[PDB]
Amino acid sequence: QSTQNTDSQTRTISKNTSTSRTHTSEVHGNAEVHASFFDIGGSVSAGFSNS
Amino acid sequence: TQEEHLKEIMKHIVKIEVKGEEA
Repeated sequence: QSTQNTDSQTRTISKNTSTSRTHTSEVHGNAEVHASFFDIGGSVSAGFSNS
Repeated sequence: TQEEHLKEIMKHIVKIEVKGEEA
């Protein structure tokens, strides 16, 4: 029979770097109905966002 | 110019909306 004892100390020094590039499109919509005592309106909107 | 003044007060009666970005 045999017994083994072991100790281990590890020093790990690590580097990392990164880039990233995002390209974002977007198409918005809107409708609106306004009402008053005597004033009524309506509105339609649309939006085109690049990024 | 009374009609023009009334139109101006009607325009004031409201909001020029907001500028929102959803990017």
